[PDB]
Amino acid sequence: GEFLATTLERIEKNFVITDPRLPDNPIIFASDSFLQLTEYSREEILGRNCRFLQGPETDRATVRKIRDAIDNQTEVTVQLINYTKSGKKFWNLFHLQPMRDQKGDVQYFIGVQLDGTEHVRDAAEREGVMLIKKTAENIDEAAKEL
Ligand SMILES: Cc1cc2nc3c(=O)[nH]c(=O)nc-3n(C[C@H](O)[C@H](O)[C@H](O)COP(=O)(O)O)c2cc1C
Repeated sequence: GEFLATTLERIEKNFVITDPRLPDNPIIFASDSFLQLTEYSREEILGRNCRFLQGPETDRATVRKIRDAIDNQTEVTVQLINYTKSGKKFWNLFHLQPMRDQKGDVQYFIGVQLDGTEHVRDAAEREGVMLIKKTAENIDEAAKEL
């Protein structure tokens, strides 16, 4: 009910945008597709760090890769198990990248999720990474003047 989707959030891809200037680098935008994937309402996740997607089978070494990328303000692509609101597991081929302003300073982080039933390799991995990187570039363009 609360927090009607902006045009940005109706882009037909799973993504979130966080603002590292708020304590705990919380979600400020979340696509309709992301909400369908994860089963949360937008009001339930705005202002929260994305770590709520993690659960018991999530590989914590992989989460550390993401933590390190955020702290060093660089991109990363990983695969990890995430959980919906109701506890359904999915593999997440995940890409993070910072969005920089006109002075090169990081203003937001963009995260793109490609959900699947399995850890992917070879062609499926390559095509997945192609898709989430292109999507991240599209969101970078969309978010530039937010
Ligand atoms: C833009 C953005 C999107 C993120 N999306 C996911 C996600 O899809 N799945 C996930 O497990 N973590 C995601 N994270 C990572 C967590 O929010 C967090 O950075 C990670 O758990 C490491 O920090 P922590 O050790 O304090 O939990 C995302 C982070 C950011 C900045």
